[PDB]
Amino acid sequence: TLVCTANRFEQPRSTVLAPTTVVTRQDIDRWQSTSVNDVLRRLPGVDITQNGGSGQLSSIFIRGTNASHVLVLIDGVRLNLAGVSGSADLSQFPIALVQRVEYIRGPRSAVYGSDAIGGVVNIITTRDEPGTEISAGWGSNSYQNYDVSTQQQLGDKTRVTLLGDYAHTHGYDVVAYGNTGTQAQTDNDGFLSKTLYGALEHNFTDAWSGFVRGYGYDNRTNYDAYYSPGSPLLDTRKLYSQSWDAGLRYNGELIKSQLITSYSHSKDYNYDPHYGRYDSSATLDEMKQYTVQWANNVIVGHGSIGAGVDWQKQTTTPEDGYDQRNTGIYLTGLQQVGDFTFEGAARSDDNSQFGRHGTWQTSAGWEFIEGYRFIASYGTSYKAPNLGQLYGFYGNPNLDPEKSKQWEGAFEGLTAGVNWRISGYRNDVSDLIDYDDHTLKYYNEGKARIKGVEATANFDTGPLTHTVSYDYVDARNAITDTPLLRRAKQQVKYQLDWQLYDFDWGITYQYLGTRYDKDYSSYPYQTVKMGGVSLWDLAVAYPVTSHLTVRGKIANLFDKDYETVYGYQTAGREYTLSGSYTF
Ligand code: CNC
Ligand SMILES: CCCCCCCCOCCOCCOCCOCCO
Ligand SMILES: CCCCCCCCOCCOCCOCCOCCO
Ligand SMILES: CCCCCCCCOCCOCCOCCOCCO
Ligand SMILES: CCCCCCCCOCCOCCOCCOCCO
Ligand SMILES: CCCCCCCCOCCOCCOCCOCCO
Ligand SMILES: CCCCCCCCOCCOCCOCCOCCO
Ligand SMILES: *SCC1=CC(C)(C)N(O)C1(C)C
Ligand SMILES: [Ca+2]
Ligand SMILES: [Ca+2]
Ligand SMILES: [Ca+2]
Repeated sequence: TLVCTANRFEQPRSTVLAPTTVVTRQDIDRWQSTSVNDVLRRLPGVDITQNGGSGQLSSIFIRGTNASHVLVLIDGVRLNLAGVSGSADLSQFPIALVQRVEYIRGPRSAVYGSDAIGGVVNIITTRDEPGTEISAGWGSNSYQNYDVSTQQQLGDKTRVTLLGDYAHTHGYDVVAYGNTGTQAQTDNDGFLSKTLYGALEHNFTDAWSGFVRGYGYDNRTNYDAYYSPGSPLLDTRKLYSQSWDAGLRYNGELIKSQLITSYSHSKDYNYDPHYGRYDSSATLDEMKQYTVQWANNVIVGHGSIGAGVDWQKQTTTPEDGYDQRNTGIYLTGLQQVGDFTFEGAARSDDNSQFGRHGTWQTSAGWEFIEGYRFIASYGTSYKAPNLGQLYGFYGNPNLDPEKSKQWEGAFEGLTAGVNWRISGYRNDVSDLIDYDDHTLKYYNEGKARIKGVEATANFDTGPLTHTVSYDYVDARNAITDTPLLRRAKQQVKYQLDWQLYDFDWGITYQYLGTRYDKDYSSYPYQTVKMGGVSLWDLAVAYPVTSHLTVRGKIANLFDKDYETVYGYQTAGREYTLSGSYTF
């Protein structure tokens, strides 16, 4: 199966030495995932925490690295984060738009620049699947979904794609114990999300193609906050975002090329709805992001070489700060010689605040017996300082990037019908941007050491398909040697799939290991141990006719009460019932 996230161009997965996962739309439909979080949580090396349930902030820790230490791409282009903190909030990205996820673990700054430390998550929005679908669902806590979608030819050489989605839930009380001020707020904390999307693809020739693509979503999230009597309670968020992409591609026999241009704008309010949103006490974060990427790649020898140039501008609304520019130039290559595979990338970034930083990576693999291979890898990567850190209340505008070195060694194989891989990796992160008590100022100074193991396998027993991973992550502050907070030390993930009669069943197990968080209810904030838990889901689909599929899910089958952030209640048992008429 193909990926194009490792070097921006289509290559076979067996050719990508770094561990790699691909989720298709078929997978997402079977899982009946109603968020990206639920898709992602299921994959190797991914640890998701949430401050609530649907629509509330979630963070991703890939292989023990900080939330901001993952690169999240939407069709190849950095996800627009308005915030001034460094981390994506995937709660907000509508699942309705996800047609494929390519997820590559290990460093990749040497291709994409900043953030690609633990790995890269590329969420792709383009499906090739003609016809038109209507779909819907209902479920627990007044969850309700509606969706219409069409892909149709507009004559020779042109495709229009349109989609509209409404999702809605009333949720449950997230509680937010310790974060709630003088009182608690017992309300249900719900989520409303509406998406619209349209694209056009065109073939000028068999080799040349162009595209124009735009989409937007308008999201409201209730949450719970610090209450102080007679004082505004900011406990509602309205996030608006839009993205527009145009591009041109050449797909020659040997030569491949792409020029992609992009514009994102997000507006992100937070407010007390009693006299609010447009009122002093309401907060507003806003960013516009422009991107221009040109890449080339040519087949040579037994493998390939490519190069690109990458440009990005981020402007934010109201010194000092407000406008940032980055330019990167990189090289990639790949070669197969006998039973050996060699792979590499190197990049030089030039950023308007820190200037120049270079990164590089290299992998070798050896197929020492047919179907069995050893792989060694090394790579450096980096994260740019955020606007809060640079220009905030505690700002230091002369910050340098956070730096990572990673090493990784893997055995993969095919044995008795079972495809399996096991990897050990070490990731030394340094120059971490820390607040410094004695100087009231951020500074590059912290260190972290992550030591991890990833084990995967998939096989079939009869009509049953098994897909299983185990993650070990020892993430620590390397100076003090204490565990980093909010990261599960071990996870076990298991999906069991089968078809009997025309019923398509899916069972999902996950163990979430021991994790540590701060209790915010009493100052000085104590670190506490969260115990760890098993969770099950059960999913059914049935093709009622050739046009109509109907589906049911029970998420968290045993009604298991747990938290991934101390004090924030998770879902409990939920039912979902949905349908799709295709035609
Ligand atoms: C400390 C903190 C927290 N924050 Co702030 C607060 N007040 N926050 C901050 C600070 C983070 C910077 C820092 N690291 O010191 C600070 C002051 C910048 C901040 C800012 C904001 N925060 C905000 C809010 C509303 C919230 N924050 C919490 C996440 C609320 C947290 C409540 C809680 N979780 O207990 C919180 C108390 C602790 C997070 C933590 O300890 N992480 C530990 C770390 C190891 O885990 P982590 O997953 O990597 O956490 C990261 C994120 O929390 C990110 N971040 C923090 N807040 C947000 C909010 C958003 C929307 C996003 C995308 C990211 C963040 O920074 C953290 C570390 O880098 C929140 C859940 C508190 C609550 N229960 O009301 C709430 C989000 C509610 C929701 N589900 O939408 C702001 C919107 C405040 C405002 N109205 O302007 C604002 C938005 C930031 C953005 N980037 O968009
Ligand atoms: C053939 C020139 C293009 C190489 C691009 C990647 C450079 C990254 O540095 C790799 C250093 O690795 C040691 C040399 O042997 C393995 C590298 O693999 C080269 C990719 O074909
Ligand atoms: C395209 C290939 C890129 C390969 C880069 C690998 C080598 C990079 O050099 C080492 C990294 O650090 C740079 C400085 O090295 C010497 C430092 O010693 C003196 C410091 O006081
Ligand atoms: C065709 C594009 C070439 C891009 C190659 C980028 C090389 C990336 O750097 C690798 C090593 O980075 C660390 C050392 O760099 C510091 C700069 O040194 C120059 C001053 O002595
Ligand atoms: C890193 C894990 C160590 C891998 C050890 C495997 C080394 C030998 O590989 C397997 C050799 O194949 C034997 C399996 O049986 C052959 C089946 O042939 C049936 C058709 O006649
Ligand atoms: C080459 C296969 C890699 C998988 C090794 C798993 C078995 C581990 O046994 C050795 C003991 O490991 C010590 C601590 O484990 C975490 C270390 O991870 C590697 C980073 O240095
Ligand atoms: C897995 C270790 C032994 C050799 C590889 C077997 C292939 C792995 O596939 C199964 C992976 O799923 C479960 C593995 O659990 C054991 C991993 O423990 C190693 C911890 O250091
Ligand atoms: S996989 C790389 C990729 C994603 C998407 C944005 C759909 N693209 O146009 C490319 C092929 C660059
Ligand atoms: Ca309603
Ligand atoms: Ca509430
Ligand atoms: Ca609330």
